[PDB]
Amino acid sequence: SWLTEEDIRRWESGTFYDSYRKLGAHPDEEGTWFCVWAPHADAVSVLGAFNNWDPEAHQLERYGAGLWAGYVPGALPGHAYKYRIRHGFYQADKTDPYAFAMEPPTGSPIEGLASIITRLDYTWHDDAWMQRRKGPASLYEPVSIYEVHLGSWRHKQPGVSFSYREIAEPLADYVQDLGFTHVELLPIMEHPYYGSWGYQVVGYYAPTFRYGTPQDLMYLIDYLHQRGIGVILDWVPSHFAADPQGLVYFDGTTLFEYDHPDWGTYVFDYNKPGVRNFLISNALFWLDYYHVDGLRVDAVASMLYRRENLEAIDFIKKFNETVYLHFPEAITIAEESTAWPGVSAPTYNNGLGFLYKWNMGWMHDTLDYMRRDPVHRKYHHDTLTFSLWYAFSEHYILPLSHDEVVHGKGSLWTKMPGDDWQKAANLRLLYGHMWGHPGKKLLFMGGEFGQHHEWNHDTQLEWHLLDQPYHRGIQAWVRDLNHLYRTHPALWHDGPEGFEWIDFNDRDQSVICYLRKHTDRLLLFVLNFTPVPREHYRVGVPIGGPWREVLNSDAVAYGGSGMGNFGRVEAVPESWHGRPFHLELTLPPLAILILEPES
Amino acid sequence: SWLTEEDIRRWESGTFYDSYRKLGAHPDEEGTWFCVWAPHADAVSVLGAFNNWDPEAHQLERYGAGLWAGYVPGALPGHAYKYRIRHGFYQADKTDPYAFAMEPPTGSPIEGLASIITRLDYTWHDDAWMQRRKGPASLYEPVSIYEVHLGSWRHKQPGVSFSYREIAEPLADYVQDLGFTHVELLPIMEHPYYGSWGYQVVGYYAPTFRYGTPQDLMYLIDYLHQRGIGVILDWVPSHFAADPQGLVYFDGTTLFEYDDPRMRHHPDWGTYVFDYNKPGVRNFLISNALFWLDYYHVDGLRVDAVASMLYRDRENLEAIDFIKKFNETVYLHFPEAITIAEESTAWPGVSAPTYNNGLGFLYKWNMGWMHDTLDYMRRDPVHRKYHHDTLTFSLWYAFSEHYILPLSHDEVVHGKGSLWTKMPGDDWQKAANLRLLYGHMWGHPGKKLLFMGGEFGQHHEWNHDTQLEWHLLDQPYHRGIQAWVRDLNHLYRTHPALWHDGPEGFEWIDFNDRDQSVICYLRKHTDRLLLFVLNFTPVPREHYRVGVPIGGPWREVLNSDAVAYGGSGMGNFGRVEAVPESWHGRPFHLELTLPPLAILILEPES
Repeated sequence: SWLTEEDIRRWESGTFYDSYRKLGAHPDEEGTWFCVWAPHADAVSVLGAFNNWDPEAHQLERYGAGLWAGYVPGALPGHAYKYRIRHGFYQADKTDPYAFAMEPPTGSPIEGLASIITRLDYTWHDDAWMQRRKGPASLYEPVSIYEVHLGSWRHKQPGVSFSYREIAEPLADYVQDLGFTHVELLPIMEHPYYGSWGYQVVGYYAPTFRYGTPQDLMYLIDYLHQRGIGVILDWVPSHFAADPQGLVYFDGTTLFEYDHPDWGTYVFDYNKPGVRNFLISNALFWLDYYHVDGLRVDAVASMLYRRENLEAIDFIKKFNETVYLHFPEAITIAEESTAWPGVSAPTYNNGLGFLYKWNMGWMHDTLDYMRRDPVHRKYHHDTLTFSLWYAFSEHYILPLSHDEVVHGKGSLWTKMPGDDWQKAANLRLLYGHMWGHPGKKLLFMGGEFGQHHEWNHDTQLEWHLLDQPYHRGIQAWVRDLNHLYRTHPALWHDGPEGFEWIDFNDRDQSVICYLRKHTDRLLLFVLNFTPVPREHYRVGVPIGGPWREVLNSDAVAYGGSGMGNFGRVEAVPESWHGRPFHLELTLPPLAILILEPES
Repeated sequence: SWLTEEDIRRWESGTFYDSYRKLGAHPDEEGTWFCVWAPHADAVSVLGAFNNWDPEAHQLERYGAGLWAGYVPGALPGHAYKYRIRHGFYQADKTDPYAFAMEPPTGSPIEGLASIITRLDYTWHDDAWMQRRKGPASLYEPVSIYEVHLGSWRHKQPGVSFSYREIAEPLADYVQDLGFTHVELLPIMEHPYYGSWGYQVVGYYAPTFRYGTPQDLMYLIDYLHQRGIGVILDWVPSHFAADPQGLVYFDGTTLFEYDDPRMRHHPDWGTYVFDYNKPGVRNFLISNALFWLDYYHVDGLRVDAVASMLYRDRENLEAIDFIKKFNETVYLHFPEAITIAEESTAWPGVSAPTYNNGLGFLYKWNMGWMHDTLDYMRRDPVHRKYHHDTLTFSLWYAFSEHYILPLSHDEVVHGKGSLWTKMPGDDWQKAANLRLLYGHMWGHPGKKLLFMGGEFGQHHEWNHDTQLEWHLLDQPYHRGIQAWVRDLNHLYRTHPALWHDGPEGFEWIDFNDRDQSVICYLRKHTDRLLLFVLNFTPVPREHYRVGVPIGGPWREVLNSDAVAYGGSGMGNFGRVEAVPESWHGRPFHLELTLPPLAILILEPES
């Protein structure tokens, strides 16, 4: 009896969310237990070195709910194995969907990827971090996400990436100095084509071999946690990879497939309980076995539609419901490119049950506005100001992801208009406004230097640009912005109550003044979107008295001209912007001023 | 650095007797170390699934002494591997000489054999046995060897032998029931040809796959020890198998074989013989001896065809010195192991210590006794008169060496006929004679060896492709013989008069009743004495008087003619009182009745 009768009963229910405990390959010192789901199979057999790859040596026995199981003495960790499933006249060799590790036998993932028997034994030293993780409580705490593709981040030599362990100290070193709150990792699950960035997934339960063993990854997360950094894993429940030995036609017929235009026939059949187990158990698998703090679901709209797909909608709702039940302090983030309501809302209120939504609306408006020249920004003022009508519809994360710096879209730097100074000024201004705008922050690697080139995964980021002034200044600006974020709670509350307008109708001079509030604390943000310094510019404020200049984008330390109020600004009790007191300031070129009352 | 610089120097001296610690394949926690001896190779490469069999993927590095070593990440236990050795213009694939396990990808050993990485972790439960193994002192203890071919003993299904594990409990129960002290196993080292019985060896460090894994063999050896059985392994340092991927011309040259062409051809072994001149060959062999006693706890090693080593036709000093240092290192590192030799010449001091100019074996097969005894009883009782001197003169040679009286598989093959077949008359008399032969062999000085199947007197010559005729245990004549051997071994195990095979342990009572073909002798240790009276004729003898040293009541401890063994039931019946009359130059005498073709063993009464 390998499988409990409760397990088979739970499998038929679609309630087996620990299903990884029994499905796949589970090592024992004498031999490995094998468990695979193949309901439309006449037979299933394990092939490996442990039986001369002979199909009649070890035929699993069929249990309930199309669950096949068998024991193989001498099947050992690190050995490659394979399932042979027979559908009537035809038989085929398949990979394990629940494989915990895979490696290419030829040496090339594109030729062969092979399931390898693995033990996940690892002793964690991240005790302290997880007793204090937040997440749902992070709605009122600073969340600043550094989005990363591990292979592309840094190289030991050209074309050779860092191991999971080797990356740990450099990424943890870099992320801490930057002040970032989390790292979001582009999908780590095993994928054949490196150029996929990981979104075509074959081994949902296996971290990719390219960076090391599964424990190597657990150590990385363990390490980062000790350093106080969170780990978000991009996850792909929307579609699986088109690999013939993969999930496609597993038992000889449709199984994980429907019995989408983006990926037709690679869409998961959320109707089947067996599919639902596989997907949700895997979500928990990462939160359980790898202590992951958050999971990000991409192209959620592709699941919602085909007009709405209710199979998927109930699945998403149950996914979010299940995660927070087993891990009350996890975080789930969604990217949904339609105006689907209540993504970030709880299922009990007819929401999808996510904690966070990428504000892709904001990103489009923001980028479109700053692609424009300051001379012309006059005519597009509403694109800038109107982001706040939709800024509280969900619990949002402001997003500047890899998808924006690929396929000829241009690096964030490349997008900004004018000569190099204005390009650097524009990006420092952009981030300043993004850090001020309500919502958490996500920046994809290389945006912190404002690197010239589009993200090229086949190479390492242009760190050499960190030697030159303009790019080193932007890195300093992001670090300093991140310091302001964590220090001041006025930015922690992305609620409507947190934000108040100071002035939004200066279209001619292309300026924005706004307030970000929590209780006592106020933070005043004044933005000049034209390369013209503004003098005697008055900005209304609630409080009188001494005001300080907390940050100036135009500081020479950032590559700025250096026009500034430099603190020591005294409010004048003359009504401005419908406010009791006013500040008389100097607005630097293409810059953001951040000011708070002196205390 | 895989090899210590001490490691290189010891290999160069031919004094590296732990060489298995470093040569061969040694799994690591993330990969495998490989080390091969190929002095005249220009390049050596490891091939396996762990590198997609690419010869340039993992090219071993040359260390000193012609040893090559290298590490391969991802090479794991259970992987099959291969050495690609390049001899100048030519390249060839070879198996690992130090392979600790071999398996055929084909599934036929002859068609192919492959080196598979193995880890030898095994947890032993034989503490009590090995702390009490008496080894050299066994000369003063009862040693009864049951010689066994594992594949031939019993078949779990027709044409299918028992695994190492499966054989353990059935065999141990059998050997315990019959009272043998040790089992000698025909060579278990990996061999291509099953019909070779194991004497053509390819994998000296690997137990044959036919019955299971190395640990499978370890369970059996462990098991037998827990049951109180000793395990002697047959070992073949005389020659290696004539197998092309094996040790023949390993590095592209003569390597394990003699470099000299004239030396290379030897008449018994043809081209393949071990060059005992080479220190590397000396390492490989002596390390292998210790390897078996070390990792497999074997109690003894028996070397065959020692004459083929000693002579070339004459003396091979290479072989003689190798033989001597083989024995010296064995007893130095494992003082309680046992080494046995069979030599078809009358070479002196086989059983003698090297420091006395002996070869250093503990035991020698008394093949003189075997031929002599077999020659005599092969003949008809009417004629045994004329060959009485063949029987009695056997003891002129019984104390020349420490001897093991051996009847072997080699005797029951090749048209020589079963021991049963060898004996004269109809089945009753044949069974009687076989009881006599075992009767005298247990009486004759020396340890005892009987090959499997002889204990019931099976008809057909031993056929390796089949299992023994156990069905004859249903018929009475053969079930009686098996009972007789059991009783003989019980007498041997319990009576110390039979333990001391020196001339002091034997006294002649009378040998000149040549006419009636009767012999009486004494097996005595200290006060204890056992009287053996043997009638080699089917007529029983009445009122036959036998001299005795001590006078008093004597009891009959064993009667071959007892009905339980398949006999007449004729006997003294015990309560034999020595008659204070002189006979055979002795103070007292026993008046006995001698059953047909029978052996009597008698003890004074206490």
